[PDB]
Amino acid sequence: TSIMAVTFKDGVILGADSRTTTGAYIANRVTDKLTRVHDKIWCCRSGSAADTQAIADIVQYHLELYTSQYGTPSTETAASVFKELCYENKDNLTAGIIVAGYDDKNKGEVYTIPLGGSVHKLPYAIAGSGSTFIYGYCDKNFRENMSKEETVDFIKHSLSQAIKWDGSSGGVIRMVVLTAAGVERLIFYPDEYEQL
Amino acid sequence: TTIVGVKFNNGVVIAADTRSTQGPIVADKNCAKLHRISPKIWCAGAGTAADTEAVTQLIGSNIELHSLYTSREPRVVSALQMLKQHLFKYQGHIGAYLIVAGVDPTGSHLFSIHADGSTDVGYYLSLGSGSLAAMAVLESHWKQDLTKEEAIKLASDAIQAGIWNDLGSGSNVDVCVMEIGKDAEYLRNYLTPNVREEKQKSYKFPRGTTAVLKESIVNICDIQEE
Amino acid sequence: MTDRYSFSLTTFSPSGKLGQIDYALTAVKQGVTSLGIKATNGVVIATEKKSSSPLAMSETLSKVSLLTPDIGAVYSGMGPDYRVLVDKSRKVAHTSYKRIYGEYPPTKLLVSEVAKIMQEATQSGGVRPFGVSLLIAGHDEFNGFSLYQVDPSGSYFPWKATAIGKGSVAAKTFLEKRWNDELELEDAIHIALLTLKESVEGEFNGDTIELAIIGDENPDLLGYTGIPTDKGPRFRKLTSQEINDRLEAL
Amino acid sequence: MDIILGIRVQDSVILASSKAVTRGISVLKDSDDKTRQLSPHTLMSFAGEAGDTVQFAEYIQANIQLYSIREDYELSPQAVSSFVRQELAKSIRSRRPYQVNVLIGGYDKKKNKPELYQIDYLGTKVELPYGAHGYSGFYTFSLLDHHYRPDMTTEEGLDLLKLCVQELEKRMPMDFKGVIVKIVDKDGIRQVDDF
Amino acid sequence: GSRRYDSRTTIFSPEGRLYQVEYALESISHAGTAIGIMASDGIVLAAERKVTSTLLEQDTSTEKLYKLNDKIAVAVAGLTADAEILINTARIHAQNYLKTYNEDIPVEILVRRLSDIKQGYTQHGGLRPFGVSFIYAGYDDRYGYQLYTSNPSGNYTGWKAISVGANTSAAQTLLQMDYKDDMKVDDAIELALKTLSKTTDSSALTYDRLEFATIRKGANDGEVYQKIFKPQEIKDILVKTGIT
Amino acid sequence: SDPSSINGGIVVAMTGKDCVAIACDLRLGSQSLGVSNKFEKIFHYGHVFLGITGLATDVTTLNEMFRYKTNLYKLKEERAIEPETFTQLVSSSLYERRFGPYFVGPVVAGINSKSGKPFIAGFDLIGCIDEAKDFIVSGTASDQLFGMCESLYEPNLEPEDLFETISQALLNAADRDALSGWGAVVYIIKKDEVVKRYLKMRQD
Amino acid sequence: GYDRHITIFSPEGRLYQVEYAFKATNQTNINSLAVRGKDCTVVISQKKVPDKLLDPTTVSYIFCISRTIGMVVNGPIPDARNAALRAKAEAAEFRYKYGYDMPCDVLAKRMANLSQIYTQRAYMRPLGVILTFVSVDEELGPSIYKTDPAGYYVGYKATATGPKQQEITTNLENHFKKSKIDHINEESWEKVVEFAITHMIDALGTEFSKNDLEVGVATKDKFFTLSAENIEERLVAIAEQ
Amino acid sequence: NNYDGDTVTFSPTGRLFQVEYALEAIKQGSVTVGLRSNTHAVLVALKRNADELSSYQKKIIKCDEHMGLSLAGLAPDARVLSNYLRQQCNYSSLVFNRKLAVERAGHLLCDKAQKNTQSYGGRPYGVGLLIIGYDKSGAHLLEFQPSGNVTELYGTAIGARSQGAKTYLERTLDTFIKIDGNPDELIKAGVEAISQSLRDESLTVDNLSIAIVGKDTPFTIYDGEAVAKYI
Amino acid sequence: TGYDLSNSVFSPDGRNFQVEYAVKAVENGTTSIGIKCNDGVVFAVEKLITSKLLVPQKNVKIQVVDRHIGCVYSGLIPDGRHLVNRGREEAASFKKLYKTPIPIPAFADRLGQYVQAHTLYNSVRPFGVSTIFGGVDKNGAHLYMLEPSGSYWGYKGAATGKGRQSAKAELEKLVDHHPEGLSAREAVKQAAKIIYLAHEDNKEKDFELEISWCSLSETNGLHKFVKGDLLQEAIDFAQKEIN
Ligand SMILES: [Cl-]
Ligand SMILES: [Mg+2]
Ligand SMILES: [Mg+2]
Ligand SMILES: [Mg+2]
Ligand SMILES: [Mg+2]
Ligand SMILES: [Mg+2]
Repeated sequence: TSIMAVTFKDGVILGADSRTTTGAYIANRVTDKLTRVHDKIWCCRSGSAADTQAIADIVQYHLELYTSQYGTPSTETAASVFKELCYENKDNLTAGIIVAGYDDKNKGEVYTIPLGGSVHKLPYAIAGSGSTFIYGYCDKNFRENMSKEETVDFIKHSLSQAIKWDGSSGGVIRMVVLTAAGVERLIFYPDEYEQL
Repeated sequence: TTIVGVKFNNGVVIAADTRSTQGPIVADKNCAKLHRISPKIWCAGAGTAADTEAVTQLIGSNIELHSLYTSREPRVVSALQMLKQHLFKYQGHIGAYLIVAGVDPTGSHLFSIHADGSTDVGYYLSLGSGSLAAMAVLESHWKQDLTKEEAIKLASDAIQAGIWNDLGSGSNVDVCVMEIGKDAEYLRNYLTPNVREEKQKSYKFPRGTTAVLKESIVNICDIQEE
Repeated sequence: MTDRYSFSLTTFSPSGKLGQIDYALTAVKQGVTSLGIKATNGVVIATEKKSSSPLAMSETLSKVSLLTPDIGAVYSGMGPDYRVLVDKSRKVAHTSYKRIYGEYPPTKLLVSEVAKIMQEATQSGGVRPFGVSLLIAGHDEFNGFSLYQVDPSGSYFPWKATAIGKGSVAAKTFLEKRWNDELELEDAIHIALLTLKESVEGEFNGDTIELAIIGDENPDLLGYTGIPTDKGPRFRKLTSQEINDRLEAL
Repeated sequence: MDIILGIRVQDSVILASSKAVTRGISVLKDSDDKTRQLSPHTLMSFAGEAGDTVQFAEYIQANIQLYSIREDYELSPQAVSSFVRQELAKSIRSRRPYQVNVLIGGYDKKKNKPELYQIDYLGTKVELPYGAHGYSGFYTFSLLDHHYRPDMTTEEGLDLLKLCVQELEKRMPMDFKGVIVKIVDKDGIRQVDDF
Repeated sequence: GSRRYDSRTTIFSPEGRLYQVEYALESISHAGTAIGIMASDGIVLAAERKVTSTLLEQDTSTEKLYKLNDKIAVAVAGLTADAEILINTARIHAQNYLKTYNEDIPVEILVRRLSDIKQGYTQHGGLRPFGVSFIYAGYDDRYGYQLYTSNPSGNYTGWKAISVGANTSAAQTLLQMDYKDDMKVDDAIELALKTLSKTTDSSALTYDRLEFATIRKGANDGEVYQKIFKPQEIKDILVKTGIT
Repeated sequence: SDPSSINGGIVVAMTGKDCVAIACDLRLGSQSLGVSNKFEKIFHYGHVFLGITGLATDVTTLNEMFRYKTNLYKLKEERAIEPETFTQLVSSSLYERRFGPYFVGPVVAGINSKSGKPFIAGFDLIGCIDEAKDFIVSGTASDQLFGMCESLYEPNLEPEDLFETISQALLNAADRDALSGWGAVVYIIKKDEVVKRYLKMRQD
Repeated sequence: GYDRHITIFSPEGRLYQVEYAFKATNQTNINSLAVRGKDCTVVISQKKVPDKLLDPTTVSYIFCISRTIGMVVNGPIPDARNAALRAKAEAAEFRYKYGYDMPCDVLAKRMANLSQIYTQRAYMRPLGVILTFVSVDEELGPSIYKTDPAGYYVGYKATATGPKQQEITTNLENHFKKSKIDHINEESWEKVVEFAITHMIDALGTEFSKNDLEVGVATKDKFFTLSAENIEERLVAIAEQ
Repeated sequence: NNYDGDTVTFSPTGRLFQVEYALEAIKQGSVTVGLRSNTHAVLVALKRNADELSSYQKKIIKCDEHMGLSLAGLAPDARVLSNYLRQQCNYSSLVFNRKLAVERAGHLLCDKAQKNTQSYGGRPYGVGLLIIGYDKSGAHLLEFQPSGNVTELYGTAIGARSQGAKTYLERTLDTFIKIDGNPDELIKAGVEAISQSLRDESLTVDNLSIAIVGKDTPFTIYDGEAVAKYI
Repeated sequence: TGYDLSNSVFSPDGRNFQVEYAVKAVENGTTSIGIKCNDGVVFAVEKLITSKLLVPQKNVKIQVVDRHIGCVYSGLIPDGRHLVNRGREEAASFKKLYKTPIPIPAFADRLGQYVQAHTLYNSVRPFGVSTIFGGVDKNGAHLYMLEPSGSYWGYKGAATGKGRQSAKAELEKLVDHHPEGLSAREAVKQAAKIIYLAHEDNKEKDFELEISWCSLSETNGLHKFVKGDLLQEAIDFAQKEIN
């Protein structure tokens, strides 16, 4: 798995590959790893697919019930709910989740919740087995307040390299853009990103 | 076991082989792996056969009660949600790997679900020991906008690949077609490409061949009057 | 909090009467008339859809309910009590039978389970009895067609034909004159409609009358083909049009 | 403990049980009675893990005595053996199972028949003309298979039992310090004090 | 709080009587009469259904006589729904005993168990008692044919002949008059039906108002047979005994 | 150590023309030690027959459990349980112990009293139903039984021909298994008569 | 006479505590109305802010239960909010368990079942509220389902609740007797709201300012309440013809 | 009247009669006085005997080295509440290495008493308590009522005829608050205060009970000949 | 009759008399008020000096919940403390799960549902307090008042206790004369005046004034007690207005 979320001038974009493996067998080559827990709060999942799906479903439920009572939750609140589940059940979970969301007050925000269930607010985050190979590239190429097109290129190039080196990553590069304008889904095929 | 699911124009088709095994021994040569969750929601199971049957009947039972409670026809996403939350709770100990397909007022659906509770969406799926043989066929011949006839053909061909190439699979192909605005048609033994040839010899014994010590009538009737 | 009513609310009076059961039966008496008639090849259950307001959509209120594919129920008395009993009856048919034997319960045993639930509301702590009498019609392989009445006490009786609620006394007399052991289902439906007309004041048509039958298997209502032994539900609710057709031959 | 034998003859059941109690290195006792009278005409011998044997036997004894008082009636050997089997079958799936094997020798006063039941710690019950637990059967069953007759007298049963014990004393590596022998018949239970 | 509405179902009166038990017995005195008669070669159970209708499906109807197992049956007087709760519990007790000892439950042990359950509702729990009186007809190989009765107090007693329900005073006097120890089942059948015929509050005793059962060793050889009489069979025995 | 092969034993069932047959060996052992030659593994509840192989304590427990349940069934239903219904009851009962199972291999045989149709079914220890048209096998010599049945069996055998087929299937399978044998019983079941036959076989 | 204090039967087979809970329903002296359009379901309710010290924005008897379901309540606000919180919890749980949004009629049935329990169990009192649930259901379309303290519920073409429900009900009845259809034949929800307000004005015989009303609108995939300025625009359109 | 059957019932005027009846038990109790300066806090209690053969019922209970109380009313209820205070003082020391503030102790006693006034089955406590203590903010005196009301005071009195002592303390307020660094004079003021509540009987050697806590003074109770000095 | 003997019983009117009797206990309590200002809220309460022996400024009545919410109540003081203890548990669990401090409307419903729950059963007694509370959250200032029935609304100004009618009239003048709004420092002064004016209903004994406030500019949105010079300034302003 190769996943990342990057804040930019107009908000935040989540990116992911689409490969799900059972050992060396690709059980699903068109997986959607970008998961909606609220209208403009999404997450990238890594680790046990069962665990991260279970967690995400519970979070989506919590934020739906939150919204009915208190109105739209902040991205921080969503990250807190994710963290509560991941931290308190750390012995029985294998989940690495990146939470990304857009407020109008706070704009684009990214929170990463690694294995232990700690929370880390970052300008951008990378996770999954493929992320190891792009720490160097991402650190050298990330800038704050990039444009939408620059951020799409940054994620596309980054995940391209992650896919290139990581056997557990591959397929299509999916992206979800979170801004004031709304929610936009993007997809990029191998013939596009492999020639980068 | 080889099970597949294939989406088409106006619905979805699932298929399965009919061999159930205990290690290297074939327990049943004509096993029924296509299970009904509700009239138009069917699924096929691989893994622990009792678990696939039990989890299907439990969710099927609760789906029926839910349908009666809500005065609505059951949805595939409900069966999926109930199945995955049940399986997740049991942390993989219930060894049910299912391909869940069906039609409902929302449309036609195809999902896979693993014993750990993880689910997936697709236009074509395969599960079981013969899934790699089946997926090879599906990856070679699947296209968008398949007709009903093309999907049945593709699904059964994928099962055949499992039958012939996977030792865990064999015997016959069962199919179930779920089309929007129609009754689901269950096609038991859709293909029968493994009929045993006539034996060289009849092994019917002469009467009185077996040595007998005692004979007696067994009273299966209840205590009698008078 | 905690339910601190752990004592019976139904008790024996000096005369031996169980007051709350008697009063539940009084509530049933005030209820709209419902009836059941058993034929040789089917059972019919019927009632009036007493609409509380003309702005109300009375089709959304089901007085006749499917319990199993071969068992249906109707009531007289308190509607809400009936609705929850139908929920419990549907569930108990699965939990205490179908999940054990892989088949739906026979009519008499489902009736027995419903009766047990109603009996317990008559003895358990901090509850009142159910204010309904039920008429449960059904079919099963070994008992054939049957019709049962279940009262607030939990007592149940099998009937050839009967009526409960408002005009039950007059209706039962009407049924006694008309019933014989050679009735076909269509004859029973005809008698049901005749009997029900006497207790209905206002409009008498397919929109104001609710009627269902337990009869032949309906393979068209099964929802799937391919299993020969599965032939479809015997319970079928008659449409507004189907009722009106038989009201011309009335 | 170690060797427990049983033989059902014409009119009685005979139970033979070793006297040794060994705690690892030392033989702590050489006169231990590995049996409990459950009712006037029902005797149970036992062997298995230390502590659990006596605890189980006395627990069964207490229960049968309770039944006897409540109903003013002695349960048949068959009924007692079924009760015992269920307790062991229940026990085997417990948190800590009773590691106890038993022989139940009883005289049925209704049928006027001796009855011997063999039940292991799993709750495996069999009615036998003769039985044993542990390795005792391995040494003795070939002798019992040869000499046993259903019409044997009590004295002939004891003689066949002596031959079994002699073979045990010859070929068994452990010194089980002889056996206590008890006879169950229509008159009740008695101990053969010279064996 | 809740105390205000508590009837206190399990208290003594100043005279040392249990209010609810006494009132439950009053309820049972209005139930249809049930009679049990024990003979040397079997037991008879006869019981009157309460004012019935012509539209009642009699052949599938059961309100009085119930099977507990193959050897033991009961006649019910009181609330039928209450009785079915206890009957199912008794059926389970019998099976529990059979599983445990691999022998059919002795009649008295079953009777004592049900009676103890009734007793519990009079001493603890604050619930109303079961408004039921049972006549137990049964056979075991210890005491042979046995008749018992139990009532809401949980007290039980053994009988040669006994009635419960309505008009027990009149019924018991009639039974006491004509019962003899060397009596046979066919004679007991006649006594039971004659007694009901005289004590009934109905105008006449007919087949559609009766439930009937016999427990006989009239089962081929060393075994016992229960016979729950069919409507036609009750009609025949009424003609045979000369009541209709 | 393996609970399903401590005591040993086998059961086989077959369908014929308007008849079914169910048969079992009589051995109970403690691994190598033969303990009993009268341990019958076939039981019946009304007209429905149940064979059970595996751990002997569970064999006895399940028989007592199904006698318990079919007795209550009969009291409430006012009729004897049918093979199809009983099969579901066995499956339900086994699966309720999914994570602490009875170590058994049950086999149901019988004729539906209303349809007259012959019925057989097999189960794994946790309730999965094998409803074969031809034959069902179970026990420590199930491989041997599969081999015998697959070659010896032909459909629509008359009761007295089916007896020879099932007897020879059992006997020769048992003689290739150390933990099976020590006698054998065969039930021939017709709609309203059942014949029980004890077979003569080698006692080693 | 303790049969009047708890939910047990009176000698007439009546439940007085249920009947008295119906009377508590009108304690707020507020009337509500619900009607269905082609694509929408509109609910309007009187808004009375009798104290000048109150923050009028917090005075409401319309609740957003889920994204799709709205609920107006007739009865005291404590019981109203009790029911609101429960309905929200039930709707959220439903979606989690069954993987789709809880239908309006199913929620109504669920809340009706809960109410039924209070009429049968002695330790729980009935809630003194009538709950009108509205949505545009994905299967049934525009939906009005109303629940009461007896545990009764039913679907409506249109409905009214409050002290003057009869006047509004008859007014609505007369309109649907003319049109002979089960809904307001109008494309936009704005005009369905205008219809609802107009017919409440006619039935009650009172004029309304923007602060005298409260409006909830259900469309496909969302329920929302109108602001005072949205209502003002509605009132202006009504006056201009 | 119709509203005094239990603690869960308000009267039509909004009163809780069971609580008021519990308050009445305190008025029947023997008089006890509390007063403090800026360095010390003192309890004085008139102990009551059953007869001339009996002992005099103890009135003062130590809760910690820095805190304790005197009681008036049902003595077993005081034992329950003082035990609770001991535990709470102890919890504070063990978990937080912190001496429990007297004001916080009052809040805990209030909340414990309150739960017995709003629930069915229970009853209010039938005792009044005067809690003295020396913590990080100096000397403190609290008055506890079983209604739940806890009040911080310079001085007070509860029990029968407590009004006489309370008026005296209200007069002497400006004098006794200034008695700093002189334990004996503060006790004298308390003994003189409690004397305004005596009738027919006077303070004897087994009648009088005195407690003191202060800056460098652990909570200590004086009985017997230890109080003869003050008689 | 007998409908008023048990909580949660509906009278034939549809009334819960036990709740109405709880209101009588509230009306018997001292006067407490709340004033919503431009960027916050001000709470004030009348503390009756029963005796000279009461230590001044020690028996604090106003309570903080979390760090941003103030609570004051009239009636049975212990009941109010019990409610605040629950509120503190509610606020803690909210912040634990959602990270952000509990919003004031959210907090209002938590108290509301809890108080309403004590009108559902006869095994509990209704709260004998009306609670005025509020503070600053992400959407600004909020003032609430909560009754024994569980009923609560948002307020511009709120008053309860024995002198509530007097106080309300004073609050209504402020609302009319300041449509643009009141400053936090003005509100503190006005709160002092209103309590002094409302003390006419309790004129027998003298009293002690206690004021607190949460203001975005003056206290950084945290609840603080008005102490020392600012309190004295408010007391002086109040004393000047009554003369
Ligand atoms: Cl529900
Ligand atoms: Mg896991
Ligand atoms: Mg790759
Ligand atoms: Mg062999
Ligand atoms: Mg051998
Ligand atoms: Mg209630």
